[PDB]
Formats: sequence, structure tokens, C-alpha cells
Amino acid sequence: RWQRALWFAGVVFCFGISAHQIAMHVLDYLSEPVAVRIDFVAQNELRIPEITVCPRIFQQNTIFTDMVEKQGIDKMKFLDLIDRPEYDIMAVWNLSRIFSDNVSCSAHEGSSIISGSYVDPNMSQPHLVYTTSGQCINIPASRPLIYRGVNTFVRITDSQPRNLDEVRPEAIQIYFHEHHHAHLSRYLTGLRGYIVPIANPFAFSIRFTQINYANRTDSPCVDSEEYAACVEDFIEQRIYEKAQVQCRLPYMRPKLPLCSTPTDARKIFVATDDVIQNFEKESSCKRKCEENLYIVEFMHLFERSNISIDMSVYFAYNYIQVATEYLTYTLRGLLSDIGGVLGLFLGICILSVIEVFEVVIF
Amino acid sequence: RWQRALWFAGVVFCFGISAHQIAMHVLDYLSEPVAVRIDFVAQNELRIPEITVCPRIFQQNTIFTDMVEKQGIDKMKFLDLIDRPEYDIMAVWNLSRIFSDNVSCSAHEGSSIISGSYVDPNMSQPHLVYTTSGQCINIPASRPLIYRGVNTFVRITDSQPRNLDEVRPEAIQIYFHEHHHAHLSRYLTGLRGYIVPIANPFAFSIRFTQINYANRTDSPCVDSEEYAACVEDFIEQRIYEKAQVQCRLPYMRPKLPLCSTPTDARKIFVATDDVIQNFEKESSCKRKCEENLYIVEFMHLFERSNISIDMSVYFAYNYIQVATEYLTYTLRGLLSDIGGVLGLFLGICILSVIEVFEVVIF
Amino acid sequence: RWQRALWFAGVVFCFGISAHQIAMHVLDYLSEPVAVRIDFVAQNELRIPEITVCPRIFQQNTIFTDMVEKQGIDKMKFLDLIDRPEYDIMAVWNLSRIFSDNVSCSAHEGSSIISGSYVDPNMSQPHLVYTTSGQCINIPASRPLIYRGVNTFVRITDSQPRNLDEVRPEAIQIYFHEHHHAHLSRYLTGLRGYIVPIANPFAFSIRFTQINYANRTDSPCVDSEEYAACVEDFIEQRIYEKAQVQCRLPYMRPKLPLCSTPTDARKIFVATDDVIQNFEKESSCKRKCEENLYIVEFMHLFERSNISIDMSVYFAYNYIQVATEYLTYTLRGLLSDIGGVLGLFLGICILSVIEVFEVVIF
Repeated sequence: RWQRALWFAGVVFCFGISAHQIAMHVLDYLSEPVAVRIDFVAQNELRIPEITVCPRIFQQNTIFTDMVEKQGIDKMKFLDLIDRPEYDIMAVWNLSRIFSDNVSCSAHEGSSIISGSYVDPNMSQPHLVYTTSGQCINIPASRPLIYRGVNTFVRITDSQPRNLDEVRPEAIQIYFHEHHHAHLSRYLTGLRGYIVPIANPFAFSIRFTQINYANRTDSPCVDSEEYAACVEDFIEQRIYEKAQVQCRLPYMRPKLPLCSTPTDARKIFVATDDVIQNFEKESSCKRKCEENLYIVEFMHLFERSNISIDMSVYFAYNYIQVATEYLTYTLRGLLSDIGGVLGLFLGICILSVIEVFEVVIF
Repeated sequence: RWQRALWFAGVVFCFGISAHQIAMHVLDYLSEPVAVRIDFVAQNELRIPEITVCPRIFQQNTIFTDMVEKQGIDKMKFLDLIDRPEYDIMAVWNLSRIFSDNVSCSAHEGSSIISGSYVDPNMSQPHLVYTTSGQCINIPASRPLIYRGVNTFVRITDSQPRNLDEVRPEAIQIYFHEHHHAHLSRYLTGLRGYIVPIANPFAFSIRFTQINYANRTDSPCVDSEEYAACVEDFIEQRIYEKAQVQCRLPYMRPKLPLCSTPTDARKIFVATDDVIQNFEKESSCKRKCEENLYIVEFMHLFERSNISIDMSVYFAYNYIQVATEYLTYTLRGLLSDIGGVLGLFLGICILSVIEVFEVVIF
Repeated sequence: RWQRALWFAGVVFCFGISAHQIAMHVLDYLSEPVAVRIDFVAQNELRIPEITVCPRIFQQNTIFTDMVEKQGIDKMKFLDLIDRPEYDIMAVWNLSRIFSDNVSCSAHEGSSIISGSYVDPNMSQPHLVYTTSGQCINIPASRPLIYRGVNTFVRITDSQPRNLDEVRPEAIQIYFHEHHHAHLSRYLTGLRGYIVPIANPFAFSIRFTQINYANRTDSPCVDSEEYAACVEDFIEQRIYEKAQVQCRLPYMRPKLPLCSTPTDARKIFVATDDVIQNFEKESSCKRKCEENLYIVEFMHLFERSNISIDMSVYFAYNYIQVATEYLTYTLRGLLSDIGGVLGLFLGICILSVIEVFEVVIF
């Protein structure tokens, strides 16, 4: 009668639906759903960016364009200076040098009502680097600043002889990038670096956002060290294969000999221009698990010193906005969900399965 | 004996409590609980606000008050100028004009270490608009800026003949609002717009925040186009109803004829003053699903040009803070929760219900 | 036979695992997990911080050290001035006064195109306070500002006779802290306060973040009133304990008599310096579950008045970033999870336990 059909249809439908929701739950657990927790952590000591300070790009470089035009070359063919015997690529890129060897990097953690300021003139002194925009300065940021008060800043001070013996530069370009990303300093300082004059020294103000990601199979992340090496290697490989030449430029690692003719130098330079525009979207390197963003606002300076190039970077805000991406839907949740799925419709437990197996085996 | 009472009490309590949690779960599932996910998306191209640049409000308008006072009128009765024959409302509000027809809107995406800047002087040139603050300029923001470098800005430049033939204005008022909100530009520029001088041209810095909401039955949202039309219609309808007159002012859509006497013009203007104050809280228009906020910081400009009214708007930060409101408690979760509630206490499945029905039908 | 061993092993394993997940679920429910919801609330009226305006710390105080040096003491021993009979500690700390009795605090909620600005010169006028940095001013912030437009600010203005009869001060220090925190104003203004000149009056710009925490047993909170009292009591108690003296300084509550000799005053001052550095980390006072953060950006002021000490605090952004920490995993969820765990493997309901009890009782 209709009883057989009714019961069979009910059992088949219940089994099918149980399979459907158990499969959906297992599938989404494998998808590793992840939520985001936002908090504002107050820091007793801040982790400074690496601060790469370049001059303006070659065409925008006052002091470099002035001395390359006197040779009799246009405002674009600054690499044609290589063709001359005495001038080589390294000599050409040493002319862009804006900072002398007197650059200092002090760290002022203003505090101690009883003892005054907290000057520290020996915090990871600057060192030379070669960037696409010339010969620049780099601040390794060896140690984290100790935050006590809003008067916590890092002051880059150069006191070269600003006189009429030579034409002085008009501005510099300071880029605050990740702690150990060497590709961001030698390639992207001229793009992401804020241009600031040196005649009137004002200050920046860095606020810290941190984004911790979850290492997921469908969207894996890497540590801050692997990502930098991956991205750099990709950048030089891409530039080398696009330029189709076997020479390099000062801002490239010493894998190949320096370019010695204007044609190859310009080929490499244009290849770098093309690669740097899309090195992010057109790159396979996995995102680093921890991403630090440095919101750079401006800040007036009331007392302007007589130093040549004074540049203060304030860290008056010690509340890092931390967004931690944490993985929800643990294994216990999946098991409970499966039990609920097969507890509403059906009613077979993990205990009756042993009964079925014993019946089968007798 | 006590067995009957004990068993009946247990069964009734279990059934009632099962109903209680099943009802609670279905009820909060219907409430559609929703969580928020925060992320920082890096954009290869930015979506610029619409930028409405007015003069300061009529009373604070330098060049307008100076010209209405010579007629012999007070600093408040600028609408009484209508009573004179030659002067009408449109003529009165054309005298507040501050920008000439030479205004241009360039878009500089600083890049190209090889080829220099990326000036683009034909980005959605400005057009006239009649605001409560007078005769203002609007920048529709037709296309999104391509972000490559921190030197990404939009520069509004007017080069009118700043001479002694006429008294020059002292400041303007720039409001960065969403794209197709014709009510924000035409009513709220004088209140929400930042006042900036024109003698010393500096720049703003816009950081984008985005909030995507979930369309919920108990908290519905509309698209950015329906909300603007709803709010604009509400504002004009409320102004007309409160003024109890059948004319309008240049900043109102051409639904009614322009007011031609000081009394009606002042009635409409006061009605607008009273409506704009509480237009958002005293309005039924449902919020928009996607809301964009433009955090406007200030920025220092080192090179000040000789142009009359020069003003850059920098977009050096390409990390949009996106807050996406996503619905938790999917139907699968509701079914699993119901099964769990029905499996801890009770023990009837959706498989025993078919047995009950078959017994009932025999 | 193997049937008995198989069945016993299956039953024991199922019971043990059921106990394991039930224990894990009950334990994590007791752990009381909590998620964070982020939103941007548009406020029609803003809640202003308490603004404590000090002079620069004694050593950096221009007008104070200038006259201290006239007596003939070094730049460290300003407390040695106590030894002279005419000068006591209160007299010494009254000499650091920078603000006269003419200080006023206006509130400008710029709006009303029909009526102009909204000056309000009677908004919680400043009052005297004693801080570690001298004799300062405090702005209790009695009422919340009504936000209508970006021209919403609080203007602190002092018009003392800036002439050559006396040497004028160089700068001040404004600290924006929570309302009823008397320890922040009297101890941490010299450290956490932004230093700004008074010759060139510019403006700040405060943006509001709010973090509401959940009162959890493992992470308890207290209301904003209990936390301030707890922390203040801790600070004074620790200062007294470390100084090992039974006197105080003007910036301490009148629990003990004022120090009357340089030795005790210096001991108390050094103890204060040591305590304030680690007063927050090295303290037991439970956090408050409503923490307000005041992001203080800078702003350009176009019109500079002739007033002696003028400073505006703009509140042009009315979107408070609210992070509410809401408690997930309610009791219903725990019961559903337990039922799911108990319905997957096992299959004994809360209804079968009553049967077991009735069998036991017969």
C-alpha cells in the first residue's frame, strides 16, 4: 500500500538531506571560515619603520639636472652621460648624492621631568643605498623606540656646509616602509616617498596599523622575511628578462655586471619603470602574514634649527590598531554541527555504527 | 504511583524546553544576526569624491557683502535686494560668484621615473551649481584616479585676473561628498565644507573608509542612487511645506517659480535653514548599503604657484578601510542548532514524524 | 568472542569522547569568548575631552627658569628655591603660572546660514589646577558640543597684556584626556601633552575612537569613575611609599602637609617621576570597558588674531569609530553544541536519564 512508498520516501529524503548538510558543513570547515578582531593596543615601546630618504627622481633632481645640463644633454637623456669615457653608471648615480657623510639619526623619547629630554644620537645611524632615484640614505631602525609621552620622535639631521660654493638641493623624498623590505627602498622610494622641502623643516607623524592574517590553505601567507626575498627576486628577474640584456644598474643586486653603454642602461631603466608599476598584482609572491601600515600625517615644527637638512618623524600616538584574523569553526564546532544535522532528521549515532558492523561481522 | 507523575513531568518539561530553544533559535535567525569584518584593501585606482567648492556663506562672503552693503542694506537682509526692480533672486545669487569660467581640474598621478609626472588637465572639468552658499563649482569625478605613488592628487586651479580692478575674495569652502548626492552639494556645502584661504594655497589629504551594510528586513538599506533621490525629495518637500509658499530659490529644483519678493525668499531661506539642521535624523529615507567616508587631513605645500585659486587634494593613502557587515547564522546553522536542541533532551527525529503520520493514516 | 570486546570498546570510547567535547564546550563557554563589532556612528552632538593646558615642564619653562636663574641656582635645582625663607613650595609652583585669570573657553558650532556663527563664550570656563609641570588650566567639558558642520571647535583664548614689561612665554602644552581622570591632568600633562607655540596660534583636530569592552570574569572592567579613583589612589600611594617621606607637593591631594625643605621636595618629585613612567603597566587597577581615544591631528588656521594665547580645537569629524566587544556563545549555543556532541556519538537524551532515574527508584 501507500505505507511502503511513504516510509521509503521519508527515509531516502532524510538520508539525502543529512548527507547534504553534513557535506556542506565539512566543505565550509575545509574552507576555513575566518573572522576579524579589531583592537587598539597601547604600546610601551614602538617599532619604527626603516625610513629610506632619497632625493627627487633624476629628472626632478635640482642639483643633478643642473650639473647634467651643463654637459649639453637633455632633461631625459641623463643616461647618455655614460657614453663619455670618464663618466660611468656608478659615477653618474653618485652625482645624485644629496646627503653628505655627516648624516645623523637621533632618537628623542621626551620624558623625565626631573632630567629633561632623552636624546640618543646613536640609534641605527644612516647608511648608503642605491635607489632608482639616485644615491639615497637608509635607516635600519635597529631597536624599537621607548614611548613615554607625545614627544617621541626620530630626527634625521644633516649639517653639510650650506653655502654659495655650490647650489643647494630643494627637497628630499622620505619613504616609511616595512622593517626589512630591501626592495621597497631600492625601487619604490621615488613613488611612495613623500616629497618634503629641506629649507623649512617640518615633521611627519606616524600612526601604526597592524594586520595579522591567518595562514589558510586557500589563501596562505608567509613571514615578513620570505615575502621580501620573493618579491625582490621576482622584480630583478622580471626586469632582466624584459630588458633582454645582461647588465644591471646600481640599484640592482650584484648578479650581473654594470651597464656600460647608454642603450643598455636605458633599456634596464625603462624595464624597471614598467616592472615597478605592476610588481604587486602581476606577482605570485604570497602576502606576508603580518602587514604594517604607517599612516603618515603632517606636523608643524615651531622651532626651526639652522641645520641644513632637519627632518623629525613623530610617534606621538602609541595606540596600534591591530586587526587579527582568527579562524572560527573549529573541529568541535564541526562535530557538533554534524551531530545536530543527523540528530534532527535520521537519528543514527556513532554508537549504532558499531552495532551495524558487529551485525555484518556476526 | 509516583512513576506516572515523574514521567509525565519529565516529558512535559522536556517538550516545553525544546519548544523554548527551538523558538529562540528560529526567532534570532529571523532577526538575522550580523557580524562585521574589517580589512584594509590596497587599491590600484582610487574613487575620488565629487568635491563641491563654494564661496563662504552670504554673510561671510567678503566680495558679496562688500557689494550688497554699498546698496545700503544690512548684513542680514541681503534678500531685500530683490525688492529693487533690476535685482532678482537669480541676479542676487549670481553676484556671489567667486570662480570664473577659467576653472580647471587637473589630475596628477605622480609616477614615471622615466617620463616624469602624469598631468591630466581634462578630468571631469568643473561645472556650475547653485548652492545655499551662492553660485558654486562642482567636480563630478567622472573617472577613478590610477594610484601609483603618494604624489596622486587632484588640483583645482583658477587663474582669474587677480588685480586691483576689483576686491579679491579671501577664502573658499570645499566639501568632499559622495558622487551622486545632488542634495549634499546643493544644501550642505556651507555647513560640512572645510573653509580654506586662497591667498596661501595648501592641500588636503583624503583617506577613504568604506562601510558595506547588509540588507536586512529589520534594518533595510538601499543603493547609493535611491537614497540620494529620496533625501533630496524629502528636503525640498519639507522646505516647501514649512515655508508655506509656492516659490523656490536658485538652489532648488525647477519645480516651482522663483521667489520674486523679499518676504517669500526669506521664508524659503529660513525654511531651508531649519530643514538642513535635522534633515538626516528627521527623515524616513533608509540608509544606503555602501557608505563612503572621506577623512580629510591637512597637508603642507612647498611650492606655491602664482595662480589665483590653486588647491590640491592629495590621495597619497591607497589603503581603504573596508568594514563589511555579513550575515552569520546561516540556515544550515539554524538546522544544526535545532537538531542539537532536539537531541540533548527529547530524542525525536524528522524520521519518527513520518512514522507518526503513517500511524495516524494507518 | 570478539563481539563483547568490540561493543565494550565502542561504548567506552563513545562515552569518553562525548565527555571530552562536552567538557571542551562547557570550558570554552566558561572562558566566555567574545567578538568585536566595528562601526562608524555619526553623532549629532560630540563629547569633548577635558583639555588640560599646562606650561612646559619646569626645566623647559622659559619664563620660570629665566627668573629662577636670576636667584642663582642651576637648571636642575629649581626646588632648592624652597630653602629661602620667602619662597615655599606653593610660591615656587605659583611662579610657573602662564595663564592669567582672563582665560576664556568659547564654543563655536558654526551653522545657521540665516543667523551666522554660534559663539558660546560660557562653555565650562577654565579653572586652576596644579600639575607636575607647574600651575595649569583645566577645561572640565561640562556639556557636549552640538555638531552641525565642520566648523565645530572649542577656542581657548587668553588676552593678557603681552608687552615688554615682562618676558613672554614661548609655548604651552595641551593634553586631551578623558573627563573625570584627575590623575591624567595632574601627572601626565607634561608627558602626554602636545607642545604648541603661542606666538603663532594654530588649531588641533580631534577624531573620536571609542572601545567598549565586555565585563568578563577573566577580564573584568570598571566604570570610568572607579578606574580614575583607583589609579589616582595607586599613584599617590606609590609616590608616598617610594619617597619614604611624609610630605607632598602641590600636585598631590591634601592628604599630607606640603614639603618645606629642598631634600623632601626633590625626593617626592623624583618618586613621582619614577612612578609615572610605569604607573599603568605596574598597576592592578582593572581597565575601563569604555575607553575613549582622541586622535589629535593638526590644522591650519588662516586668520590669526591679535590675542595673546589663542588655540582652537576643531571637531570637524563627527564619525566616532565605535568598537563594541560583544559576547558570543550564549547559553542556547552551548546547549545546542552539547546536544550535537551527544547526538552524533551516543544517543542518550535528557529524557532517557529520567527513565534511568525512575528505574533506579522503581
